Amino acid sequence: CTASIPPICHXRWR
Repeated sequence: CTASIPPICHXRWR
């Protein structure tokens, strides 16, 4: 996933 706050993902990703 992304190092954001909150994080940004598309389901299942680093």
